[PDB]
Amino acid sequence: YMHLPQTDNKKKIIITEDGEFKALQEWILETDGVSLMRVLSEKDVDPVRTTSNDIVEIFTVLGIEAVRKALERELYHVISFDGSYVNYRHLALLCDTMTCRGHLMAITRHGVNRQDTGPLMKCSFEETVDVLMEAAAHGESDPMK
Amino acid sequence: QANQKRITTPYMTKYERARVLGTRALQIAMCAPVMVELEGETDPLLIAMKELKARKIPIIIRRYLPDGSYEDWGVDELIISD
Amino acid sequence: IFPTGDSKVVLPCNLLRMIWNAQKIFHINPRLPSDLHPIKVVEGVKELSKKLVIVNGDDPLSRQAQENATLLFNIHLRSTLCSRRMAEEFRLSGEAF
Amino acid sequence: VKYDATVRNSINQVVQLRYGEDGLAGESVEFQNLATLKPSNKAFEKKF
Amino acid sequence: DDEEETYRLWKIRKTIMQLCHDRGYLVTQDELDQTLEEFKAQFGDKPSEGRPRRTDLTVLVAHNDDPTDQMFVFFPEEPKVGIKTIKVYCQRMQEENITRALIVVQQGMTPSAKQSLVDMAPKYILEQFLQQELLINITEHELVPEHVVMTKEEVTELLARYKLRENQLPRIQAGDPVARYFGIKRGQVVKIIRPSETAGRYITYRLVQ
Repeated sequence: YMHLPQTDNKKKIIITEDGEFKALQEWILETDGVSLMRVLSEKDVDPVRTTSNDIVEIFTVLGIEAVRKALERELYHVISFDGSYVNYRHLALLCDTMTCRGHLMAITRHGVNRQDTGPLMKCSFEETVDVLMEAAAHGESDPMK
Repeated sequence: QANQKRITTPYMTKYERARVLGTRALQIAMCAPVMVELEGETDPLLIAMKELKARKIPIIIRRYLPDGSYEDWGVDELIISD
Repeated sequence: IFPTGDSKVVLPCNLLRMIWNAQKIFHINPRLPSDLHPIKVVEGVKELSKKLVIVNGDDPLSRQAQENATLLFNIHLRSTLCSRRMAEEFRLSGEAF
Repeated sequence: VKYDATVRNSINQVVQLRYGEDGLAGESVEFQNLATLKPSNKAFEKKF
Repeated sequence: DDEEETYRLWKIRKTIMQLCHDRGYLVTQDELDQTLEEFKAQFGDKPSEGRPRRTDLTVLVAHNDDPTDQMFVFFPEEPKVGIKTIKVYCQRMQEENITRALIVVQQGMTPSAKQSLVDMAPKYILEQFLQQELLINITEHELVPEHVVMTKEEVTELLARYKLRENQLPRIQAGDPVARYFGIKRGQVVKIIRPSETAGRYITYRLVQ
């Protein structure tokens, strides 16, 4: 799709020779689907400000820190769309703690239970019998912290 | 540790405030000595507040750093947030 | 750090309200000249910034961490407490400062 | 938050060096205006 | 065609010099800043049987601290790089008594060639980069913050300061594109300087695993 943005978030903003910010309208392209890597590789495509909505694609292309920043931005966008505001501390904590382990932590049984955290707190949240079976089979010890 | 090298926030915070007030109130409620003169007060909590304002708590707070080493603080060196 | 000209940012202390409270607590008259040496303000804000510590320490790494943590508050503080701004807009006195 | 003011997980994994990158709790923060980013170079020099 | 191949090679070379400079190497400023016309005039014009042959584009550069590492990037010509190519590359890798070298694959590399690279590099460290990987410098992207590799003594100083352990620090995957771009072995720590709208700047530490 082709459309000049009106909200200042997607509008070109630069420092003028006088130092004042000037709201400059520039063409932008929004595409259904994601081919982020080839899109960046393409000619006449800004490699700096281009981004995406998919998380696994941007993870595989840029890196875990890019996942942090992009996911924080996107969560801020979705929460703030309806006008309700939340402090940056909580979003930062959630995005860090998903990205603290070096891979995309999904907040599900498939992500939470695969940590070094103790079996007891694992069993409180889903898979509640398989966790104890695994711990007993492996003789895992819970630090109780 | 010794007197020197004592690194930690010297602001006795709200959590230890609540804990110290509660424990001192319980102690006085069990017929324990009072640290400051009192003029017709009977509620343990109110006298606990007044004697904390007098800054004469007979309790030292032991603080657990994440590494494992403790760090002891007396109340009277700590300055109240209020 | 801040593209898009988003000047709205969250900081601990509302400096403008604090200055206004000082003004209307010490009855400072904005019309008359004040007695506030700008260097007094300079070392005042510097000493204050020294006494605000998030990363307590003295080694270079801890010092850099403290500077990074307190950069936004320190920069906003210096902006609001500038010598010319205090001289003209606020017109506080020494005890007020 | 442990008493090193470092946010940590259950098993002592540093999640954030300081809470919210600044160590400031959320109950005592306010909205403010920097009043230095927006003004132009000429206005900045005039006003500071 | 020839023009698009020239553009791709120019971008790949510019990104390779950027990678070398970020890693820290004797990369001249002029070499870092090469225009398309400069590339045409310097390493020949049209590719596809012209002066560019995908063999003369190899780059030799020494390290800043000690001019003996001599990192040396390759440029295979085949669409797929098959074991005999790695063998001759290893012969040249040993002959010029260097230690570090890179490979820029065009399309892909075989499972057996990956196996040879990983197992046969305790002494001759080698890295993989697909051709499309080098058409953009990931560091210049807005989202990716600045990365800095920390030396071992600095890491020890950090651990002493915060009284942590290596395991306790945040972890970053060894296969992350940024880590591959910086070419950092497991066990190292990378300092991260990102902007924050609540503190002005945040120092974060990732320990590769």
